[PDB]
Amino acid sequence: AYQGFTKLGEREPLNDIILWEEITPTGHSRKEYAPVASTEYRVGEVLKADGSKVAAGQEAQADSVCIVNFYADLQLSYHGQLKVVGIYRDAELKDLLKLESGVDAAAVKSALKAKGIDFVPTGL
Amino acid sequence: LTNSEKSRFFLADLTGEVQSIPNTYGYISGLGLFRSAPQTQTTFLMDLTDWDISLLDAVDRTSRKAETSAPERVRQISFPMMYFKEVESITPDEIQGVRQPGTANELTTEAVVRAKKLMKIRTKFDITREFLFMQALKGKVIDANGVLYADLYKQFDVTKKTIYFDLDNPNSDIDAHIEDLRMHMEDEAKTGTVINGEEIHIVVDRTFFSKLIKHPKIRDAYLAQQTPLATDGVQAHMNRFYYGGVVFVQYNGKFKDKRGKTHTLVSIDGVSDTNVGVGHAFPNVAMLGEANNIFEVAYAPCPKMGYANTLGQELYVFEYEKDRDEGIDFEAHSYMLPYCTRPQLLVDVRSDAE
Amino acid sequence: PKMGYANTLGQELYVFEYEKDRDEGIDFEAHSYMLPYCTRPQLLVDVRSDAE
Repeated sequence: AYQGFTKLGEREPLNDIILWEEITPTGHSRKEYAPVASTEYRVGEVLKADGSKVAAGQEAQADSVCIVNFYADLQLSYHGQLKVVGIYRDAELKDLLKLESGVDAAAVKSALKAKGIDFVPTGL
Repeated sequence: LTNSEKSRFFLADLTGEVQSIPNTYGYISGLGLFRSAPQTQTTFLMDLTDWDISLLDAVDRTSRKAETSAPERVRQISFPMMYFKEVESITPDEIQGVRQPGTANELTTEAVVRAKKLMKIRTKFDITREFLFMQALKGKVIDANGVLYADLYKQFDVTKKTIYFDLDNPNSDIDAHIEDLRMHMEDEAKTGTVINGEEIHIVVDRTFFSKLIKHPKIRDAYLAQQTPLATDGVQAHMNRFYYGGVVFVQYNGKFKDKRGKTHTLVSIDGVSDTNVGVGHAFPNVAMLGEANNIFEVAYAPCPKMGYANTLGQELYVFEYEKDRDEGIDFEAHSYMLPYCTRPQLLVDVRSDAE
Repeated sequence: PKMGYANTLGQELYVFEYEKDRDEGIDFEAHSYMLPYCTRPQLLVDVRSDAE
């Protein structure tokens, strides 16, 4: 449509998944990842130890839940931080996870529970 | 009046404590050329406008004329920031039974400990601020850990200029290098008119100054001003040299880090040779007052409740009480990034030759 | 089951305000302990449109 319609875009998810975490003077249950080149991060995605998304099968070495919106094209993040931050130690988060196609949700949930993260059932 | 050295029954008097606070260099911070520009966001944008003027040719009165000049170009850029956080705590074990040094029998109170810790924290933040200011004078603002935050030259599309003095050559034209530097600063800043209220101030280390002052073409002028009639936080009466409308302030400031690696303030990245001198030249626009938009530092709010979307301050000291009266927890935050709006005026001078 | 409220008359809904330490935000909780019942369930008759 010449201009029948223009879609300006959509707003990225906000960092509201965190419900309870061990609040300490330093960063407890919060780890910094060096962003993987040409990789875009969002809130709720599950990360590996190296800093990449867990993929079908790779679901037992799940390491953290990303809580930032990183843009791979500008290499800065939502808040202008040049790092990727995710909750890895004991904490409580909503059930809003971005799992890459094929990922078993139960396996990553069990891995994060073993590492100390508990997921509160979230309504729709 | 306290207990003697070898006897508990005889008395001796205590006269004070001698403090050994380390060197806190504050030359650039003391200059006041970095205006503070706090805002309410984690990222700020700036608009760049460019002008161009040409001489207009004569025309006839009895015909017409012409002169449409051309328009300006407007483009804008973004900017990240640096976050610094310091953690400290106070416990009764640091108060119970401990006497204040320099006092015979006065115990230490919580106020004294808090004041000491706050003074140490503010000193650490001032040291970091001075380091970042000197980094910004280099045109690349790099954190002490080595992570780059803002490359001014790439963002402003300006090529960094370096001047090789070649001070080891007995017949090196020092005047030529000084004039080349001065013309580069004059041609590159396009502040129109307002510029260098004062001189082109060159901040050099000991090696560059020592090699410069002994040059045969310069020694006569240097010895001319070794006369009493002709402002650091540590090194009072710093070495200074005036030649060709240019000042050669010597600044031997340095700081350590967590890893124990000395961070010399005046250094070029990659020149590890001790036989070559390093200097940085910048225009002293500190007297411009509110019109000094060339050098600025921005502050942003801390990520705590009640401070979001608020103007940032330079330090954010927070006091928290531990559970069951176990002690007091402290937190000092600073979300700042210094930058230069005209990086073409930042030029490095080397004592070697290209 | 919060304190203060032991052995008291129940309410429709409880809303509680809790502050995270170190100014990390605010917590909210909502509780309700209820059960609807009918003492004569025989009087609740179902109705269908098809044939038995």
